[PDB]
Amino acid sequence: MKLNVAYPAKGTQKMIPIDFQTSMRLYGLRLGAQVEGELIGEDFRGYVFKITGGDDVSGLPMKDGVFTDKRVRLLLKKGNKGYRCREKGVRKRKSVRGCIISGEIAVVSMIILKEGEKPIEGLTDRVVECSHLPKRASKLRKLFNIPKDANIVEFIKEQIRNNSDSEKKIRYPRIKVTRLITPMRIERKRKRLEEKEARKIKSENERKEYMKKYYPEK
Amino acid sequence: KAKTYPKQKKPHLKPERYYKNIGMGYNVPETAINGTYIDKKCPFTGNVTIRGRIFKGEVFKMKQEKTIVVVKRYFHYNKKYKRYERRNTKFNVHLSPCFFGLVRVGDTVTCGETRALSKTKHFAVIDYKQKDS
Amino acid sequence: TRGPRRHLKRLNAPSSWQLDKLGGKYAPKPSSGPHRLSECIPLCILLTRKLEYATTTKELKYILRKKMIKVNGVVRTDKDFPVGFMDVISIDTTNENMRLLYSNNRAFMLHNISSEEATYRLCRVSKKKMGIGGIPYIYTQDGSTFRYCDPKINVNDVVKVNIKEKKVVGFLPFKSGMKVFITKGKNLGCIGVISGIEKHMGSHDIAYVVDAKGRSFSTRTSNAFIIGDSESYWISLPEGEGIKISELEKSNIKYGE
Amino acid sequence: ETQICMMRENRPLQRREVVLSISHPKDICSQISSLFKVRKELIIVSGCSTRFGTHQTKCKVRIYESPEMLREIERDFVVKRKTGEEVRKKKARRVRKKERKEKAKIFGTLRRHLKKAEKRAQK
RNA sequence: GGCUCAGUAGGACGGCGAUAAUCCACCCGCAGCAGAGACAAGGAUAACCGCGGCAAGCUGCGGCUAAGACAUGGACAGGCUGCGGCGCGGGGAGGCGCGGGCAGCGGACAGGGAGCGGCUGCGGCGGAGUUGCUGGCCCAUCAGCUGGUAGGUAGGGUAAGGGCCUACCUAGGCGACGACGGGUGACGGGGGGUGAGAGCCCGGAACCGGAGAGGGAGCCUGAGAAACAGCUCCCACGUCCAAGGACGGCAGCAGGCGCGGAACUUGCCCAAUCCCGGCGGGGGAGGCAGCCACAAGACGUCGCACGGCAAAGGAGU
Ligand SMILES: [Mg+2]
Ligand SMILES: [Mg+2]
Ligand SMILES: [Mg+2]
Ligand SMILES: [Mg+2]
Ligand SMILES: [Mg+2]
Repeated sequence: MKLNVAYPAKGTQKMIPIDFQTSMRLYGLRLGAQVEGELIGEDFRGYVFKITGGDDVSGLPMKDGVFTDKRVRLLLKKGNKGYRCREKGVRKRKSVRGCIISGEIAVVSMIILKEGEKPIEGLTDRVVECSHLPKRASKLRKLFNIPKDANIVEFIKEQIRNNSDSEKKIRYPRIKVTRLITPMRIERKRKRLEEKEARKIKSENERKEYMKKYYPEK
Repeated sequence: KAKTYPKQKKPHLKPERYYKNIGMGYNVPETAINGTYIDKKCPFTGNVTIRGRIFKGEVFKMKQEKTIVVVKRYFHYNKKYKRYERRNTKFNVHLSPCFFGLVRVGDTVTCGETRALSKTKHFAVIDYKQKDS
Repeated sequence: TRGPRRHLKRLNAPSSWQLDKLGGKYAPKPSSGPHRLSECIPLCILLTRKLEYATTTKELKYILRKKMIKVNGVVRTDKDFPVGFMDVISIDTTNENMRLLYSNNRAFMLHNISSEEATYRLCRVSKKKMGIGGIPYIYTQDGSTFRYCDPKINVNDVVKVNIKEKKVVGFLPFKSGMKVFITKGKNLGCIGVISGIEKHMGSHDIAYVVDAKGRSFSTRTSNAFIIGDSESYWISLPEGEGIKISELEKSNIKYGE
Repeated sequence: ETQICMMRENRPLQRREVVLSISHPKDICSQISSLFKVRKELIIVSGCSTRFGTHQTKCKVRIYESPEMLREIERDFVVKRKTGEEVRKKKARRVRKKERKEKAKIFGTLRRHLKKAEKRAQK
């Protein structure tokens, strides 16, 4: 049984092929349980894991919150763990596994919560980057401490050339910005506002003209 | 007696009793205007409207208090033989209490298409003519 | 079957469209716009069968892409847009303004009108209903709606509405002695003066009409479209002028009386 | 001997639709160009229609005003008749069906799907 | 759309109506869309970056990240319900529309530098559900049938009237003017055949309506399905497996087998006819060709160029 272990704060992840006698120490545990690395091996002393998911030698997922170790057939909607719903409102009956670990499980997914004493070269030494910087302007201005006046996509390309080390070729990352006050936004609101009052006086004009033409005394 | 307190519609526009004119060039009976009955299925003092076919038939059965069986006898022409056939259909017709005692077995009764009042009741007695008259 | 019918067979198409039997299996199903399907024709029939601007749908797509078609003063870049009776098709290329109208052969015909007659159209009212806040807005048979009209405008009246202005500029009532156009029926596409109105409480008011020639016929008032009062016609009349000459009159012109 | 039956002007489609009856008792578009001030490329004849006995072929030919409106408005096969553009390949109908039907079952990008496929094929 | 006609003898269909007993997407015409810090909107997730499980079908873990997705903000109106209640309009007929009331709820724009797009309501259009009257096969060696059956009251339920359902109560309801039951190698109709006609017979088959997707039942999503080239399960057949599991519904198009007397090519293409999509796309709908003396009609006793064709072939020189 392998051990798919990831580090969230480091973004690194590798498989740890533990031996058979380690696997029997992990039986009866469930998802969300936190195991100390002393249970796994001496090479993981001081670590704290958290079991997130698992898989099967038949390929099934290990569904969270079933509380069996056996293969169970469950009827899943969209967004339910263990079913990738393709068409709208289509429910299927998928086979999953309950959260309890047993001998049937091929791989156990877990994350590092607390870093142990000795480093793991794939997992502790490396740092793997966050794959995407935000699109929202409020999320970008807090991340780079951007001036409120300044152009956002300009201000980052300022910063890349500043902290570049004589690089003749610099490719930039994917920078698109959403949810920002722009002159197209302000022009649309003021136009919609002035038309709302223009409709009100025009409708009130046609009520007066109707009350003048066809009800002239009142 | 009654399961609910007997209540009529609020008369819009004897001004203490609700009664409407059903239209189609008909009249409200004075037993409906000056009456105390609270039949909700009545065409005049109740919650039904008359729309669709208005036919005239003869009362076949006056049993089973509020409904009556009205037979409409008609002729159907067989084109091969070039003769007619005497046919009929019986209708379960709602008889309002404004016609109680007025309508008896044999009278020619004009019935108007209401809602589906019961399972088999789609007509209500809107007027009548006595057999002796 | 059951649901919104997306297709339309060629034989099931209205015969006023004058589509042939052997043209294909399907006919263009109109979009569900302003006129009813029994009283409308699509744009795509007029631009290939009547005006023959496009012989192909590829040509027809180009004409509606470049937005040269404009009906009732709106561009209407839809292939299956239902144009109906009294609607004005105005194309700025060719400067051709036409009003859709019926013929004596019980078919739709595009009648060439002036540039000044294209500025308005006639609409028969459907109902008259007070809106929220007391706005008395009436509704026409072609799905248009106008507010703050004359209070004398009641049902079955035709109103002269401006095209370039959304208001109603002219009112024509439904009395006896009015020039009427027969929209649906056996006498479809006949122009006559209303002789009598029979009311028939409950259903189906009947209008009695004699034409200009003197031939008398009876129709439902729902099939009666007023086009003028006693002195004047509010629209131009098409070719043939709604006379509906008899079959013996067609016989007598070929061989003498 | 050529004679024009009817001459009609399609102003929205920037062309002239004319019907000609050509007769040969006992190549076509050349002398038609030697009637009006038009190039040979501006000449598109829809179809040649002939009665059985007489040598009187009827041609319905179009008179465009620009080569660009011609290749835009007219159908793609008739410009293959004049010049043989073949601007869109559109490989074959049976190839395009299988090419699209394979793409339909692929969730995600093709590169994630082909990588996971050969990674399992490598094992 | 296409296919098919098993079921269906009235849940159909046709004709004439009704919906004042009802719901609604596209589209069209109108009115409108909360100042809230507002030069403004919050947390996510897929894609993706990695790491995987698994024979296959399929699926997990981690990391980030969008909106016309999902929220927040903010109520002038429409709306709902109860009570009150005069009128003005429409309609054959009214608290149907609208104005005027008191309450309890509730409720429409924080979008974009290729055209705009959202949402609420009224009116259409396009649909749809119910429904009334009526007509249409055979058998009397089928003569009595009926218990939610017929009605009442009341509630429930529904988009909606209703024994539709329930509670209580009446004893009704239909029948030789043929009920009820049975049969049908019965989808109905527009129609077709045949006869001078009256008739008789047929309607699988172009169009319209219905019904079905191996037999069923249940449902999700959606405006609309009790959908089936959606799901869930059962049954009957069939397939793959590494034996843990995974699948199949040609009464779509060709094609195969079987059945029988009895019925064509696993051809080409969106060119025409049209449909879906907000356009470039897709369409075995559909067309073209091939097969067949199956039918209608016309006419006798071999190869270029031309011509047309999406392309080819045929017609025509
Ligand atoms: Mg994930
Ligand atoms: Mg995650
Ligand atoms: Mg059968
Ligand atoms: Mg049939
Ligand atoms: Mg059919």
